[PDB]
Amino acid sequence: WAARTIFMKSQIKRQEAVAKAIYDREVRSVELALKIAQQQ
Amino acid sequence: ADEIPASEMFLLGRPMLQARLETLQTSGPHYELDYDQNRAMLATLNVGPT
Amino acid sequence: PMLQARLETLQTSGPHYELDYDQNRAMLATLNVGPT
Repeated sequence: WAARTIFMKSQIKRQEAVAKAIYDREVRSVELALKIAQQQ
Repeated sequence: ADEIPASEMFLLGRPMLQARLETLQTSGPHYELDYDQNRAMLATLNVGPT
Repeated sequence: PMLQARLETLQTSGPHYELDYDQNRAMLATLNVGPT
């Protein structure tokens, strides 16, 4: 049980890291597209 | 409506394709879910084994 | 005009390749780098 809960904690941390990376990339692209669209 | 192959891509319009060019230029290469999973796996491998 | 721009874009764009071609090209590159 202890090994299992450690494993799920690691998996959850990994999923949060992946989601944070995707969100950061998307928000950066969105802001930069905002600046570009404002230019035109 | 969605995509007619590279044989026809002028059909959409000039502002259309111009904003297309600028969004491709300003957005990085498109990655899939496997890339992000592999990046997380590399991160947890680089943290080291306790 | 439709088919004329079609002809010019086919003429000016190379043959359409799939993902397997690019993966094989990368594989050939890393094989050509040599084994350490």
